[PDB]
Amino acid sequence: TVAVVFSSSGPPQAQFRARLTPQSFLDLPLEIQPLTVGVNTTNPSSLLTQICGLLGAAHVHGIVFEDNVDTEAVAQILDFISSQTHVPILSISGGSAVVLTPKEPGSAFLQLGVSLEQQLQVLFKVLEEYDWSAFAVITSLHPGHALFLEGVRAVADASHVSWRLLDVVTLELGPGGPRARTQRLLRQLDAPVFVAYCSREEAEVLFAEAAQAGLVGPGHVWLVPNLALGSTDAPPATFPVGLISVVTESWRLSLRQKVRDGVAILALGAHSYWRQHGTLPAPAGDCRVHPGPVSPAREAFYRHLLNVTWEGRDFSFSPGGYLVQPTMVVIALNRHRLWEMVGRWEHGVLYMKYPVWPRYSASLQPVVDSRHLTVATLE
Amino acid sequence: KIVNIGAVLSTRKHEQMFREAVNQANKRHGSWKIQLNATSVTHKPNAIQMALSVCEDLISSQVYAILVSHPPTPNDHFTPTPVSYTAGFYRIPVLGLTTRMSIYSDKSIHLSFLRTVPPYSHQSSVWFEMMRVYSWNHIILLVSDDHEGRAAQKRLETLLEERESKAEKVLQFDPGTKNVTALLMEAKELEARVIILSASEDDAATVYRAAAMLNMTGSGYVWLVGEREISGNALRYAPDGILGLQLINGKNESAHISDAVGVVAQAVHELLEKENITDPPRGCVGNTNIWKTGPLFKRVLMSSKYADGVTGRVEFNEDGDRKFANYSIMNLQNRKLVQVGIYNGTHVIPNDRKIIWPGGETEKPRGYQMSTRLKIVTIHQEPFVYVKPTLSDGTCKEEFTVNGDPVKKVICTGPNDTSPGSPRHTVPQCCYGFCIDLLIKLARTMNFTYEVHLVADGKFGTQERVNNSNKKEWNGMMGELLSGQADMIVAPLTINNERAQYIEFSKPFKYQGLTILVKKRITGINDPRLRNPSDKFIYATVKQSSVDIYFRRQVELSTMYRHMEKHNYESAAEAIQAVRDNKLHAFIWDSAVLEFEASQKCDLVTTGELFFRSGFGIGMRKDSPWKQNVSLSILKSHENGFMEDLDKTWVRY
Ligand SMILES: *[C@@H]1O[C@H](CO)[C@@H](O[C@@H]2O[C@H](CO)[C@@H](O)[C@H](O)[C@H]2NC(C)=O)[C@H](O)[C@H]1NC(C)=O
Ligand SMILES: *[C@@H]1O[C@H](CO)[C@@H](O[C@@H]2O[C@H](CO)[C@@H](O)[C@H](O)[C@H]2NC(C)=O)[C@H](O)[C@H]1NC(C)=O
Ligand SMILES: *[C@@H]1O[C@H](CO)[C@@H](O[C@@H]2O[C@H](CO)[C@@H](O)[C@H](O)[C@H]2NC(C)=O)[C@H](O)[C@H]1NC(C)=O
Repeated sequence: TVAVVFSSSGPPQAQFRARLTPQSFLDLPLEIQPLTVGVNTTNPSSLLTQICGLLGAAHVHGIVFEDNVDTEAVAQILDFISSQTHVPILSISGGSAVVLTPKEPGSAFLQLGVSLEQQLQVLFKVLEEYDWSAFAVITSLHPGHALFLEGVRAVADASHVSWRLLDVVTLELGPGGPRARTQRLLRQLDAPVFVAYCSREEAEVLFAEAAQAGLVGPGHVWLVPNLALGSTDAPPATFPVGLISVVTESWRLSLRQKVRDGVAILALGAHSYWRQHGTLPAPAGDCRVHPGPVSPAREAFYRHLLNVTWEGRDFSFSPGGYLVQPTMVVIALNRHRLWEMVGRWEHGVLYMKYPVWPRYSASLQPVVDSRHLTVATLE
Repeated sequence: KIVNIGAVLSTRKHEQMFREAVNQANKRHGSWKIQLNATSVTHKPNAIQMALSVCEDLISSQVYAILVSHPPTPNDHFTPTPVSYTAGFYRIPVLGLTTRMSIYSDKSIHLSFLRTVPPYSHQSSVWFEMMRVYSWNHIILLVSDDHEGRAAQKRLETLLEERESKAEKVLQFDPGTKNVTALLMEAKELEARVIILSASEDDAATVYRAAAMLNMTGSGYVWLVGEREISGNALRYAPDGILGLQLINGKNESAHISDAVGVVAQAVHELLEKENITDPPRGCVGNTNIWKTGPLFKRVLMSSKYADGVTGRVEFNEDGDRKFANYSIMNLQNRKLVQVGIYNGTHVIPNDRKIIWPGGETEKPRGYQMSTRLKIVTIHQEPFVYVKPTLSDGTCKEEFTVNGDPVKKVICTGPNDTSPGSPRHTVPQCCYGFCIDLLIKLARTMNFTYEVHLVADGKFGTQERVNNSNKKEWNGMMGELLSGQADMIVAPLTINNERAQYIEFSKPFKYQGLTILVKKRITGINDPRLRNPSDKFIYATVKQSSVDIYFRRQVELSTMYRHMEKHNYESAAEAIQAVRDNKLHAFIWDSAVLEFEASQKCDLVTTGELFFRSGFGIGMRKDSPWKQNVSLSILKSHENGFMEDLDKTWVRY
C-alpha cells in the first residue's frame, strides 16, 4: 500500500480531493490501495506529526511527496524522517525537487532533478553551437558557490575546444548594504557572454543593478542554472528578454500527471520485485520506537527499486539521490514576456529552434545588424 | 529589552553553570540598558520526540540562540542533528561545543552552524607541519572510505600539492570490515617507512592487529595517528608506539559554555545598535517566515573578537572554525602517554623530553628506506626480444652462438595467453635478445637484481577516453608502469609528446624512423594511391599504437586514419603473414623492425625513405634516482662500442 500528500494550494486542493476519490487508476500491476493526506501549512511540527502518526496509524509501505510554493530548506526534514523511520519516500516537483548532495548515510530519498555537473554541461554544449566563448563568471556569496566554481574550473581544463576564459568575480548580494563597491566593479567589465549563479532575491538585486549600470542591452547574453527562476509559472519583472536556462522535462505537465508517474514508478518496482521474492516487502514503520540496524531485505528492495522503464521515459538512479541519463529542455524568454521551448537534449546530442541567435532591440523589431552573411551552395 | 537564550544539555548541574555564567555576564557588562534571561532543557532519547519538545519549548519563549554539547551516550550523531535541522528552518543560529563530526562543516546542508572546536580535518594540516619539522618527504596514505576520511585526505593533498611533491599510493578500504590483510599485502611491496592512519575507533584495533601479525611494526617503519585512534588502542590491543595529538580542554564542557555566553552577550549589544531590531517571537503556527536579519546577525557573530581568553582566546575562521589553536604531542611508550612537544599557531616546540620509536633505536630513524630490487616489463618484439618455450627440465636449451660465445638467457614469466579470448594460464619461459643483453650489461655496471615479467595485454600503451566518465585512463604497458607494478621499462619505446608529460625517457640509444612494407609506386608522405583511398591499396596498422595518435594529430591524414581505424590487427606477426597472403596491402611502423624482417624473411621489400625521426629509450617513473646514473652510463657504453658490436651480432646477418 502507498499514500500521497498534497500541500499549499487551496482551490486546487478541491480538485486534488476530487481526483483522490477514485478507487484506482486500474493500470498498475498491483493491488495497492492509495490513501491521501492534506496539510494546511508547511511547518516542522505539523509535518512531523502528520507524517509519522499517519504512517503508524494504518500500516503503509511507501509514501510520495507533492510540492508547494517552493520555499527552500524543506527536503532536510524529509531526509531526517527517512533516516529515522527507514521508509523510502519520493519527491516529484517544486523547491523540494532540488538536489541535496551529501545525503544521510542510511537514507533513501530519491528526489528527481539534475545534479549541478549535469545541469552545467548543457550550457557548455549550447555555447559551442554558436561559439561565443566569453566566460564572464559572476557568482554571489551563496552556500553552493564552492562546488560550482570547482566544477566549472575542472570542466574548462578537460573540454574539446580552447574556451578562453576572461575572469571570475564574486560579490556580496545581501538585502541591504553599501552598493558602491560592487556597482563600480561590475561596470568595469567587458564580455559578450555572462554566466551567473545565485538565488531569487539575489537574481533580482543583481539584475536591477546591471540594468542600472548599462549591461542589459542587445549586445550581451545571460546564462543562469535551474536554481534561479523560481516559480517557473510566474514571470517576474526586471528580467531582460533573452535569459537562457535549463530545466527538466514534464515542467508543463499537471500535478495529477506527476503523482501518477510516481505511483507508476513504485508500482513497477513492486511488480519487478514480487517475481524475485514472491510477495511484497515487509512494511517497517514505527514513529515512536525508532529501531533498526542495517536490514538486508529492505536494502535489497531499495536496490531493486533503482531501475525502471516504460511510459516513454527513463529513471535510472545513481548512488546519489538523483537520476542519470536525463532528458531536459532548453528554455528562454520570448519577445512577449513568456516562456517557450528552444532546444532539446536526448542521448548526448543537442538541437536548436533557430540556426542563429536573434537578439532583440528595445522594440519588437529585431536588428539584423552587420556581418552574419547568408551564404548558399548546393551539392 | 529582555533577551532570552536557550540551551540543550544533559548535566543537571550544568544548568546552574549557565545560570552563574549569565549572572556574571549581567554583573560585568551592561548598564541600565538591556537584561538577559536564560533557560535550558535536558536531552531526551527519542530523537523525534526531542525535536518536538524542543520546538514546543521554543514556542514557549522568545529565544535567540541555542547551545548544545555532547551527552555521554555513544550514539553521537543522534543528539545534534534534530535541533540543528529544526533551527535551520528558522535560521536561528546554533553553536556546538563538543561535537567534532565533519558533515556539519558543509554550509549547504546546515544553513547556520558554528563549531567552537576545530574538526578532525585539520589534523592533516598539523600532520603536514610535523612532516616539515622532521624532514620527511615521502608519505604513504592509509585512510578509510568514509566521508570524514575523504574530507581529511582532500585537505591533505591540497596542503601537500602546495609543495607539489605529490603523495604515494593512497589506499581505501571499506568501513566496518575485517580481514584487511590484502591492503597491507599490496602496500608491503612499495618502498616507504612512514605510514599515517585515520579511521573509526573500533576499526583501529582491527587494522592494528594485522600490522603486528605481518611484522610491519618492526624497526624502520614508524606510526603516527590522531586522537581518534588513541583511546581504543590501549583498551584491548596493545600499541607499539604512535605519535599523536590531543586538545587542551577536551570534554571539559565548562569553559566552552562560558566563552559562548560571553561572545553572544558581546554580540547582542552590537545587534541592538544596528537600528533594525526585528523581534522573532515564537510563531510555530502560521509564522512561515525567516527572522528578517539572520544573515547579518550570523555575519557579525562570525566577526566577533575574542571576548576574554581566560582558558584560551577564541576567534572564528571563514568556514566557521577556530584558527590559531594549539595541540600537545604525545608518545606511546610503556603504555603511559607523556607530553613531548607543544604546537604553536604554525610551528611546533619540543620541550625537554626524549622520543622513542618502535624499533628501540634512540636516534631519529632515517626514512625513505632505499631499496635494491627492481621490477621490469617488456613486450613481444621481433628484432629485440626473443621469447621461446622453456625446455622440459625447467630451463631452456643452452646453445652456443657461432662466434665463440653463449647467448645469455633469463627466465621470464609472461602471461602465456594471447588475445582477450584466451583465459590467463601463465607458464615460466625464458627470454633473450638485444634488449636483454643491454640490461645484463647494466647488471655488470651496478648492483640490482632484475625480475623480468612480460606485459599483460600485448599493447604498447596509449591514452584512451573512459567510456562515459570524467577522466581519461591509460591502457597497456605504460598504464601498468604508472600504476606501480614496476619501476622501469626496457622495450623499443618511441619517445613522443604524449608520454613525455609523465615518464622521463632519457638518452636515446638507437635512432629509427618510419617505413612502409609492400610485397615484391608509393610515397610515404603523400602519394595519389595513399592520400586518396580506394578498394585497392588498403592502409592498416596495429591498433593502440603511437602511430594511431600521430595520425590522429592530422587534418586530411586525419581522414586517412579515420578510415584506417575500421581495420586493425593485434600483432605484428599477423601483418607479416598477411603481407605475403596479400589480404593486407599496406603496413606502417618503425623502420628497424621492418628492415630486419625484410632482411630475414625474403621476397618482401620496404618502399620509400623515412618520413619521420624519433628515438628508442628506457623509461622511468618521474623523480626516480636511477635516471641520472643510467643516462650517464649508457653514453659511456655507447662511446666504448659494445652497443655497436652487438649490432652486427643481431642486426646485420
Ligand atoms: C535492474 O538491475 C537489477 C540487477 O540486479 C535487475 O535485478 C536482477 O536481475 C538479475 C539478472 O540475472 C536477476 O537474476 C535477479 O533476479 C534480479 N534481482 C536481483 C537479485 O537484482 C533488474 O532486473 C534490472 N532491471 C530490469 C530490467 O529488470
Ligand atoms: C526567563 O525564562 C524563564 C524560563 O525558565 C521564564 O520562566 C517561566 O518558566 C515556565 C516554566 O518553568 C514557563 O512555562 C514560562 O513560559 C516561563 N515564562 C516566560 C515568560 O516564558 C521567565 O518568565 C523568564 N523571564 C524573563 C524576564 O524573560
Ligand atoms: C650515481 O652513481 C655514482 C657512482 O659513483 C654515485 O656516487 C657514489 O654514491 C655513493 C652513494 O650514493 C657513495 O657511497 C660513493 O662514494 C659515490 N662515489 C663517488 C666516487 O663519490 C652517486 O651517488 C649515484 N647517484 C644516484 C642519484 O644514483
